[PDB]
Amino acid sequence: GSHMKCIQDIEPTILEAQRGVKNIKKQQLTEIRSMVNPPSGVKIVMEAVCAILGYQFSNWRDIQQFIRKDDFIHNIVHYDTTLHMKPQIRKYMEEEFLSDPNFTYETINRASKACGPLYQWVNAQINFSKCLENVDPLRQE
Repeated sequence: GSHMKCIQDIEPTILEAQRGVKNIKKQQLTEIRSMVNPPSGVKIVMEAVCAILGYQFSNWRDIQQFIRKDDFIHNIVHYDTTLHMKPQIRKYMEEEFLSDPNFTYETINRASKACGPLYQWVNAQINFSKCLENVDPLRQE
């Protein structure tokens, strides 16, 4: 435990990420889904999001049809911290998907005002898992 912070008061980036996510208007998502060629940041964020939601997708067009829904952000804010999915996918994401320097608060933000809160959201879940893993049985100090 590097920090004395946990899911309790964990960096507000979690709640702040969900608040912004829902604060995204359909127009903000419409332009993103209309973007024929997304800049390094929009696509990457979309891919990571799908993995967290337990969904598999790696096609700009495939994802576009997802964000098109006006409730694409609602499901992102209703995400249940607890689930039977495979949360161990976080490491799989790190590999190179997260290595890319385009996966930052700067590049992502500049990618889309609606995508800015996304990068934070995906980065928020990863932060939570930190405490969840610590409290999780097995491998305890």
